[PDB]
Amino acid sequence: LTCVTSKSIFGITTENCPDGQNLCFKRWQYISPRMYDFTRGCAATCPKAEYRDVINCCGTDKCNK
Repeated sequence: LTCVTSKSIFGITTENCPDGQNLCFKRWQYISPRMYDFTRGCAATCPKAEYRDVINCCGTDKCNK
C-alpha cells in the first residue's frame, strides 16, 4: 500500500507503507475551538478518534489524497 503523506500545489508526497500497515489515514486533530491540525499517511489500524478529533481510513493506493 502507498499512501499520501503531504499534499499542496506542488503535488503530493507518497510513502510505500511499511509491512503490516495496510491503511491510509486522514486525521483532524482538535487544537482549540478555532483550530484543527491535519495529518495524513499510513497506518496499521484505524483507531477510534477521541472527542473533537476525526479520523478517516481507507485501504487502496493513494485513497487519502
